[PDB]
Amino acid sequence: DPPPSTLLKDYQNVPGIEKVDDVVKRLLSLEMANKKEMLKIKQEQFMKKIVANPEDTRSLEARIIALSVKIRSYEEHLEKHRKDKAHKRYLLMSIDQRKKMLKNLRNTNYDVFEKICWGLGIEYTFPPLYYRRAHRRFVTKKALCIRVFQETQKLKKRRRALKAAAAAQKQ
Amino acid sequence: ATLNQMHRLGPPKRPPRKLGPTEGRPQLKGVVLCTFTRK
Amino acid sequence: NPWVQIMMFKNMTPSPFLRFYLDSGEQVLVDVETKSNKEIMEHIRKILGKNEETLREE
Amino acid sequence: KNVLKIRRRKMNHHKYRKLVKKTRFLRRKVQEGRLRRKQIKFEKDLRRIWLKAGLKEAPEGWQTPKIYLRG
Amino acid sequence: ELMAWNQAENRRLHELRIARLRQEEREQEQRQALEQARKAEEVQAWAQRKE
Amino acid sequence: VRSSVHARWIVGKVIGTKMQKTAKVRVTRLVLDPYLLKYFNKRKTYFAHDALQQCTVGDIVLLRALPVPRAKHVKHELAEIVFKVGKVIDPVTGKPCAGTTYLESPLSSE
RNA sequence: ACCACGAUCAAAAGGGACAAGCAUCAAGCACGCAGCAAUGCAGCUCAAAACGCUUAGCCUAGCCACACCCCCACGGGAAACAGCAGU
RNA sequence: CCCCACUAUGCUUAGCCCUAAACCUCAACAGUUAAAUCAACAAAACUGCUCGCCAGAACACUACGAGCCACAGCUUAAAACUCAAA
Ligand SMILES: [K+]
Ligand SMILES: [K+]
Ligand SMILES: [Mg+2]
Ligand SMILES: [Mg+2]
Ligand SMILES: [Mg+2]
Ligand SMILES: [Mg+2]
Ligand SMILES: [Mg+2]
Ligand SMILES: [Mg+2]
Ligand SMILES: [Mg+2]
Ligand SMILES: [Mg+2]
Ligand SMILES: [Mg+2]
Ligand SMILES: [Mg+2]
Ligand SMILES: [Mg+2]
Ligand SMILES: [Mg+2]
Ligand SMILES: [Mg+2]
Ligand SMILES: [Mg+2]
Ligand SMILES: [Mg+2]
Ligand SMILES: [Mg+2]
Ligand SMILES: [Mg+2]
Repeated sequence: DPPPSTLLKDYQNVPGIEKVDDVVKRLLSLEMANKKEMLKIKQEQFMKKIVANPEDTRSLEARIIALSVKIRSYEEHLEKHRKDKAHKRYLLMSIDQRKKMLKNLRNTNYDVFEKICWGLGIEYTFPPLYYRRAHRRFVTKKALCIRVFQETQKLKKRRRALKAAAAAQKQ
Repeated sequence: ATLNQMHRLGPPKRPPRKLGPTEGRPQLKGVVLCTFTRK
Repeated sequence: NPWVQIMMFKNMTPSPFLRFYLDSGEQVLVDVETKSNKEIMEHIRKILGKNEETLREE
Repeated sequence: KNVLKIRRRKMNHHKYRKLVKKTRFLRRKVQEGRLRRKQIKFEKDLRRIWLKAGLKEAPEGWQTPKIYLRG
Repeated sequence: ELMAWNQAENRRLHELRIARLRQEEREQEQRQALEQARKAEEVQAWAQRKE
Repeated sequence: VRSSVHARWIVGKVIGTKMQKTAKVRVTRLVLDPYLLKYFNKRKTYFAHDALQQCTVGDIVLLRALPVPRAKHVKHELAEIVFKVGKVIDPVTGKPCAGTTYLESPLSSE
């Protein structure tokens, strides 16, 4: 998070803000503001770090950054409010809308899609093809079918050596 | 339904016609077991 | 042309165009921006369509 | 509208709940037997797999779990 | 001959595209000039209010 | 020029790259619904040989039939990447684009 | 007739296409790929219906399948009209 | 049904259960008020597009199968016999 001494986004570019009394600097810093003011500073840092034009807020890049800051705020909220079903819904929906943005950014501008993922620390994942309940009977059979495959592979290799050994003896 | 829905469902699957007491046959041979009257 | 694959792509480029792939390996790009649908049909008929004589014989 | 369709369903549901209450001990014995057959049918399904793959016994260290018991 | 005629029709459409794009840049610049002026006034006003 | 493979030239979208030197390509064709007389997309999967492993999931590729299949399901090879995913070059102008917008103006090189 | 680097006809093999009902058949369980090989990778099919069950000769200048049964027919059960007439 | 007393329960914490006439029984998005306004009633009549759902009554918020922390449960959900109606 930005330091508490950080000035608000509105007062950072006023002339003479560095020569005012320390008390005035405390009153115009993040320490004396609500968390939403800290999130505006985080959004500004990500913009300059990632997007080519930090002033264009309507580009697909800026929206992914704006939404990514909201997602981190919900995650921090839900860390303290674990039974808040309203904000848990907002988190899951926001994650689903960022994936829809990242998909559309990957399809249109891959070089920018790569910078957005590196800058925000997002690991893009392709959706699974089939969403279906892995119930007990399925999770047990699939495990057995993988074990049976693994054992058949081992037996097939022990049928390569014995055949190889016998062939050498003939010579 | 929408055209996409009609295409996805396909033509309506008409249930196979049921067979009555004769099992789809015009007549059947039978052996009488008992006679009686019904109201 | 039931055996000719036709595939559509939306909003992938700034302008609309047709591209034909021929058996030889040749590719025919047809720019259609500003053209009416009737002009597009007449254009591809001229460059890649069978003439009326070839069809009469068949 | 009248509630005549609801009333038919009302009585059907009432009589069903009462029947289940009257026979809840027989139904519990039947349910237990079905779960046993269900478990056996599941074990056979897995045994068919390794047998059709050429193995003679279950994969080393494999124990088929009981996936239908309340525990 | 038809493949060459098609390439020539595309080149013709390209010159019309370049002419159309030049007229759109001049219009974009005019608008972009006003928005910067307006946006500069809003900043100076917003900056004065904050100062 | 002869080949035993039915589909000689097909365009499709790469939907899988998990096989070595093989791209899984979804090819869609228009098929007429006889009752509705409306065309609906019908998709089929083709494995295409990709020697250089240059195909990315989501890019449009052109497949060429091989003279004879090289594997049970590999009957085609990658002939050309038509539209690289997120890196499309406009064929009409030759300039890079991001959707319906140019990334470099056609007026740059006149 | 023979040779036909041909035509006609048409197997095997390779590619594609090709019935109906049931989704209370929803997962299949090795179903993939690369490599000269060694071997390596862990993949392949599927709610756009895989897998499964049931039903049915079919798209009729005709075609397919079967030819007592064990899909096959070395072998075995056994001793054969689903050729015509006939019982 | 009326009167009195009192418990589970209504509360909190931690986990389950996943059902309502959960109905404003009127789906989402976009659009219209002109033509034929329009079965009746209700909350005037419609267009575009899309998804979901429906196809006589009853059997049946049932049986069986399957899934589920559910074990007198929930969801999904038939058929036979019967009727000329509902
Ligand atoms: K036979
Ligand atoms: K209501
Ligand atoms: Mg009333
Ligand atoms: Mg009743
Ligand atoms: Mg053949
Ligand atoms: Mg059932
Ligand atoms: Mg039959
Ligand atoms: Mg016989
Ligand atoms: Mg035989
Ligand atoms: Mg005879
Ligand atoms: Mg109490
Ligand atoms: Mg209270
Ligand atoms: Mg309510
Ligand atoms: Mg409702
Ligand atoms: Mg909806
Ligand atoms: Mg009914
Ligand atoms: Mg109920
Ligand atoms: Mg029930
Ligand atoms: Mg049950």
